[PDB]
Amino acid sequence: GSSGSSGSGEKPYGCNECGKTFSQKSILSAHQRTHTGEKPSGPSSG
Ligand SMILES: [Zn+2]
Repeated sequence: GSSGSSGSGEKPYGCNECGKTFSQKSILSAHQRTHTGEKPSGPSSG
């Protein structure tokens, strides 16, 4: 049947880090670059 969960193919990428989506990685990767080094704003936990 499905033999693979593939939607339309608009935003196959996602920044789990925050929970966003992107059309292509090239764009996401960069968006994740800023994410790096997540400092504890409130609750000190990883
Ligand atoms: Zn993100």
